[PDB]
Amino acid sequence: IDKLFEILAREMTIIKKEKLQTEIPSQFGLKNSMFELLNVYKLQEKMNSSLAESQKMRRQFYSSLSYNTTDIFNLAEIVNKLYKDPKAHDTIKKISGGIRIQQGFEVALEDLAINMDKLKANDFNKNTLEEIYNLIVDLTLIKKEWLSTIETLIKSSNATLELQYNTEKLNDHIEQTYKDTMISLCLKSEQTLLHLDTLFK
Repeated sequence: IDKLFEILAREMTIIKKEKLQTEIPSQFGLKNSMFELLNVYKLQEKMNSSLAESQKMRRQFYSSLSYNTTDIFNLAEIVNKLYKDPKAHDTIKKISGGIRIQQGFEVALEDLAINMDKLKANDFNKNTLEEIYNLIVDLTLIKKEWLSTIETLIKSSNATLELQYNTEKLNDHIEQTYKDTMISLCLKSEQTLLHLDTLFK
């Protein structure tokens, strides 16, 4: 149960730091790429608008990559190459479940702190407190894996002049090597929440 507190203090501060960061107006290369492709709803604008709910939704993508601006630049570079080719627009969709992932992590954590008082009770089931911590970690872990994957991608997508140049193949590369991984990671994230969300109630 202290691990849980260590966790909350640890990630919830890391996010304070992340929120203070200002976006650069350019939205990191991604204004007219990822954030024009995608349409945030409720009740609908593009993800690049002034509209509040989207500016939050841009942060969450940045925070997915722990706001390492270099990575976000280096991913834009790639996304920008993929956005010329409709054939590879679905790859661009998979790359932005980093957002969905993150939202759930903020939400799980928002509730953790809330419900933290209830599972403090010496009375609360120890064989379920365990279930919860396990999920909690798994969330925090997926997060890691994701950033990990994004970087790894960035390395192999610029490993050869041909993979910097030919979009047809760049995308193949990514579909081949990472799309599944980004799919499943996006799923694991839902479903851990949903399970967790149950557990809180």
